[PDB]
Amino acid sequence: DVVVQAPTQVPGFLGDSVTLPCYLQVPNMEVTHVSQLTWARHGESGSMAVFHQTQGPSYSESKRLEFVAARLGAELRNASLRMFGLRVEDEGNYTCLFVTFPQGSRSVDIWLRVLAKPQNTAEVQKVQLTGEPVPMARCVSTGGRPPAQITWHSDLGGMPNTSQVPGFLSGTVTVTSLWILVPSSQVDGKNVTCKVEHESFEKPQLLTVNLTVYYPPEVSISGYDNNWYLGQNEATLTCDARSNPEPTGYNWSTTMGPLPPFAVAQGAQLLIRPVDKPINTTLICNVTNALGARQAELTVQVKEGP
Ligand SMILES: *[C@@H]1O[C@H](CO[C@@H]2O[C@@H](C)[C@@H](O)[C@@H](O)[C@@H]2O)[C@@H](O[C@@H]2O[C@H](CO)[C@@H](O[C@@H]3O[C@H](CO)[C@@H](O)[C@H](O[C@H]4O[C@H](CO)[C@@H](O)[C@H](O)[C@@H]4O)[C@@H]3O)[C@H](O)[C@H]2NC(C)=O)[C@H](O)[C@H]1NC(C)=O
Ligand SMILES: *[C@@H]1O[C@H](CO[C@@H]2O[C@@H](C)[C@@H](O)[C@@H](O)[C@@H]2O)[C@@H](O[C@@H]2O[C@H](CO)[C@@H](O[C@@H]3O[C@H](CO)[C@@H](O)[C@H](O)[C@@H]3O)[C@H](O)[C@H]2NC(C)=O)[C@H](O)[C@H]1NC(C)=O
Ligand SMILES: *[C@@H]1O[C@H](CO)[C@@H](O[C@@H]2O[C@H](CO)[C@@H](O[C@@H]3O[C@H](CO)[C@@H](O)[C@H](O)[C@@H]3O)[C@H](O)[C@H]2NC(C)=O)[C@H](O)[C@H]1NC(C)=O
Ligand SMILES: *[C@@H]1O[C@H](CO)[C@@H](O[C@@H]2O[C@H](CO)[C@@H](O[C@@H]3O[C@H](CO)[C@@H](O)[C@H](O)[C@@H]3O)[C@H](O)[C@H]2NC(C)=O)[C@H](O)[C@H]1NC(C)=O
Ligand SMILES: *[C@@H]1O[C@H](CO)[C@@H](O[C@@H]2O[C@H](CO)[C@@H](O)[C@H](O)[C@H]2NC(C)=O)[C@H](O)[C@H]1NC(C)=O
Ligand SMILES: *[C@@H]1O[C@H](CO)[C@@H](O[C@@H]2O[C@H](CO)[C@@H](O)[C@H](O)[C@H]2NC(C)=O)[C@H](O)[C@H]1NC(C)=O
Ligand SMILES: *[C@@H]1O[C@H](CO)[C@@H](O)[C@H](O)[C@H]1NC(C)=O
Repeated sequence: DVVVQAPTQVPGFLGDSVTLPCYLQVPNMEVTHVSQLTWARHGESGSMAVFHQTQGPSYSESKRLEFVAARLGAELRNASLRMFGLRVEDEGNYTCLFVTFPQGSRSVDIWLRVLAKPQNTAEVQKVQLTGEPVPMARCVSTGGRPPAQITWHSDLGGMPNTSQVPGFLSGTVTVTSLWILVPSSQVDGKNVTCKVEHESFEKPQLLTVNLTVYYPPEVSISGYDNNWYLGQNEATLTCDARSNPEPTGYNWSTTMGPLPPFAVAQGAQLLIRPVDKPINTTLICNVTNALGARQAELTVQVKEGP
């Protein structure tokens, strides 16, 4: 049997042109004569484009529709129809029928999904250390049709607030989602990914932001295993501090005021010389960064033992 052959859905680009494919499978066993072929919009009191074996083409508005393959004189099989300058009002279900003989007339329906491919951004909104959940990263898919779907993925999930204004071309929408979280030191420099999903992309398109949080120094001192003894070799402690932006000043002092002679400060580190006689000092690393100045404590002992 003679059967008509066409996609169930066709995208579909605003302001572009598409080809609607429509083709007649005709098992080489049996013969048929196809007289004409008619594209019609859905229930429009009649046809939108019609081609004929001998009489040729005829269009509703000639300037915007064109039969791609159908050629005069030839045996008609390929109803494929190209229409230019898609607008929103061009979306709809279109029928394509062939007028054969002696089979009759076989037709199929094509959904013409017209859509617009948005493109998208993400920035990081730099945040201070407010108590409140604030926008820390923004994502924005401008000019979507249908609107894009914006989801966030990351190791530290927050609270996404999404919204959308009409887009540029009629029928488009630009979605602006922002990723709201209660800011905190340990998220600075961490990764948050915006996923913009849309039925026009090759694949969900992934946009990734480098979070930024400014904060005062968080300070601690490493370098001490409790077994420091008299006459050991120069052991040196680091004043680890993680701040944003990077710390500007390091200052070494003791709980007693001035550093003991044996402990010579070297920038962000304290060199601990050999000791002649046992000492205690609790040490203070006062770290100044662009935002404030914090400090950390450490009691350290040197004995004889073994
Ligand atoms: C192009 O053609 C498709 C194909 O389906 C068919 O052609 C249509 C024009 C129409 O004549 C259909 O009846 C016909 O089978 C169209 O897409 C279909 O549209 C129908 C009706 O609008 C949709 O029906 C809905 O189906 C949903 C699940 O698939 C269901 O959840 C919906 O339920 C809700 O609405 C119904 C009333 O419709 C209501 O009773 C319920 O209580 C509930 O609210 C609804 O039944 C189908 O989804 C679509 N079918 C397919 C296969 O996708 C399409 O609309 C048309 N193109 C354009 C641009 O309009
Ligand atoms: C370095 O400092 C230690 C003591 O370290 C301790 O912790 C500090 C943060 C301070 O709070 C110190 O006061 C505290 O002791 C010096 O050795 C310590 O000396 C004191 C006596 O002056 C010892 O007191 C004893 O307390 C224990 C119970 O906790 C009793 O059993 C004893 O009878 C005695 O009363 C203290 O134990 C002792 N610490 C140790 C580990 O033995 C140390 O002298 C000083 N460095 C030097 C050599 O000058
Ligand atoms: C029925 O006819 C239509 C129109 O002639 C056919 O559609 C298009 O035909 C062209 C040329 O054969 C295909 O393109 C060729 O492919 C590359 C890309 O793949 C393209 O860049 C060049 O134009 C190249 O010559 C094109 O893929 C095809 N378009 C579609 C939507 O299929 C159609 O193939 C015919 N249908 C059947 C069932 O025979
Ligand atoms: C997010 O972006 C920030 C930058 O805007 C990244 O910070 C950078 O982190 C790297 C190490 O992860 C630092 O690089 C190291 O720099 C030293 C020199 O100081 C060099 O010797 C090493 O070879 C290495 O390159 C880099 O300094 C730092 N950038 C700045 C401007 O301070 C951060 O890593 C990113 N985080 C994520 C999760 O993507
Ligand atoms: C998502 O965020 C928007 C924008 O910040 C919120 O819209 C606010 O809604 C509150 C409560 O209804 C109003 O008092 C404000 O005036 C709105 N702010 C702005 C800037 O328009 C909205 O509350 C959030 N939506 C959801 C579902 O959580
Ligand atoms: C954080 O995100 C950055 C991008 O901002 C990721 O960097 C990409 O890393 C891969 C290899 O892992 C490279 O192939 C790409 O070229 C990088 N992108 C850019 C723009 O340079 C990074 O992998 C992420 N890291 C974490 C821990 O999330
Ligand atoms: C830490 O250093 C800064 C920079 O000079 C100083 O002004 C501040 O008062 C210091 N704070 C303490 C507790 O030492």
